[PDB]
Amino acid sequence: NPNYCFAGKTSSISDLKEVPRKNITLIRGLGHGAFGEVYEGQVPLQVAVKTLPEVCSEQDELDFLMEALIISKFNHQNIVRCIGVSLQSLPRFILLEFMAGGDLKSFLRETRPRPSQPSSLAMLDLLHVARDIACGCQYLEENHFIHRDIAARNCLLTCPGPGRVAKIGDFGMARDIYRGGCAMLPVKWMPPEAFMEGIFTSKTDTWSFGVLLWEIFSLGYMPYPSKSNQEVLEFVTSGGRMDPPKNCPGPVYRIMTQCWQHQPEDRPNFAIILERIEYCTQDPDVINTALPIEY
Ligand SMILES: C[C@H]1Oc2cc(cnc2N)-c2c(nn(C)c2C#N)CN(C)C(=O)c2ccc(F)cc21
Repeated sequence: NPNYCFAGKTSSISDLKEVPRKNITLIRGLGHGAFGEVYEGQVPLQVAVKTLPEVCSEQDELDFLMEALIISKFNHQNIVRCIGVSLQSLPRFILLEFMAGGDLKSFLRETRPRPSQPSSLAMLDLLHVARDIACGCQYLEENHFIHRDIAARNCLLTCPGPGRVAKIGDFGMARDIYRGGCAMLPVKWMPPEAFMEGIFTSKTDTWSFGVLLWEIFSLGYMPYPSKSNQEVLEFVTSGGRMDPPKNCPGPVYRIMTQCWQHQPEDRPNFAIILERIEYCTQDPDVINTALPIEY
């Protein structure tokens, strides 16, 4: 059975916390992917249940196992907790911290300020989400883990309302690479050396975080609007970068453009990104900036 190494320790399937199946109740579907369903569950501990299809390959099984190992080994407030697993019964379960706010992309789109609720969100809310995820990314960086797929679709929120905390909630790409196709690669989140050379470092995630920042401050738009993957690949390789999201303060856009420096050595590490995000939250002219209310 497969092993996983993180920090200075090596772990095994036998290390995962197995929860007896009889203690687990499924409540409702949470919007299931195209491979594996996700449910709200109870163990009365509230959890999210990620399932493995009983109709799957040998590699599917091992991928599912690896994901559990990866998430169970992290210990940070901005990475979702793994409650445990139920692997000895079928279909197999991974039990995660329940994040009632859902994924970040849907949240941003669903919670955009509107004529009905014109103050659903403010600039400081967006800066706090970005700070939360940057804090998770800094943890990964200082522990030498490369996520490879930092994007709003892979972040979750503890709740819809003001006290929300954002966390990285999916590690499927890092799992795939740890051991597929061109049209499935998230090229719109990738730096040139990543999609040209297949070189990944912590500065890979820095670039992707810049794109996440744009997703956040655009309130859930798809990156490079109207551009296809190949067009973006050629655009970015030639020095092209996204314009500021609508109403985006200059100090915030400046963080994005630094994350997108062509040379990875010219891009900030996450300690520096965090310092700059914090300076934005202190600037009244940033946080007093009104977000666009779409009619
Ligand atoms: C594995 C899954 O985890 C959770 C999903 C949810 C809550 N808590 C956890 N742990 C969730 C979602 N939507 N809604 C309405 C809820 C609720 N309540 C998002 N979703 C369907 C996903 O598949 C998904 C997407 C991204 C990601 F990073 C992890 C996940």
